[PDB]
Amino acid sequence: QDNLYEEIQKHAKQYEIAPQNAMIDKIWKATPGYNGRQVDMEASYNNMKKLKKFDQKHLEFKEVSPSVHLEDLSPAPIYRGHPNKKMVGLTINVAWGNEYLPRILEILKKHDVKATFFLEGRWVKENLRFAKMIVDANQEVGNHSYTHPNMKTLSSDEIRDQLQKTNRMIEAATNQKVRWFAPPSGSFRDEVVKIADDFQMGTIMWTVDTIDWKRPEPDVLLQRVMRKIHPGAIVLMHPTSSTTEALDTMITKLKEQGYKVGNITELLDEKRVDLEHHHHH
Repeated sequence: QDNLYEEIQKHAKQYEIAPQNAMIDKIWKATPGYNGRQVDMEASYNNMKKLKKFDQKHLEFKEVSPSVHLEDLSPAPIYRGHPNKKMVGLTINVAWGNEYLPRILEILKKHDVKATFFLEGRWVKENLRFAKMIVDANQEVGNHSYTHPNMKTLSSDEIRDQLQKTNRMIEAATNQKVRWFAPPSGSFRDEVVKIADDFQMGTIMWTVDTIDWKRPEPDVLLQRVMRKIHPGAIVLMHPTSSTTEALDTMITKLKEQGYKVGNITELLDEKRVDLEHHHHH
């Protein structure tokens, strides 16, 4: 019948995925785009030719960019990654819990997984070595306001002062550009999002709250996450005993379900996840 090259061609459409555009969902608000894919004929053929057999697991792909991107959207909060992207983002809000940071960092290293550490500005000032420890562990940091106020009720001047003082503290302590801002208690209004945007920060919310600050049993926390997780989920945690005791198993179970796990920058990237197959742009 058909040679191997023709067999790959005949399966190409089956594995094609169109790119998906960024948009502001009526419920979920600002959602990134996500790359599509098409079969890379050369790499796929090279992967199969010595085996002389078509095997979909050996397909490789070229990626296709969407036309509308996250940065094209009007300012709006981000609750989630793209709902077709088989990845979960981890976020850790830091205004206390120093004693749990080293173990959390070790667990993340063990899994080669990143999390976005949203740092309160006053905490950074008072704990410069722990802020450095996070970035020294190759993790990214974000802005968590200066004093943990309810930002929805603050004046525009106070919002700006909270965000700017925190960025100046984080940038001096870590030498990292701040891309992301997490509102204290998830409390915000449009003006908060707009001022954060004026400082070139996206406003990050979540889709899965561990409620770890109530000190739940680790298995209760784990089951809560697994009941609620979905492609593109953003998980909210803090440096607590509950999170520290559950995180290793949590990441293992997320990977066993087929998810990649990473930080906000990685989650919101348009690049496709490499799970059963390898994609390249």
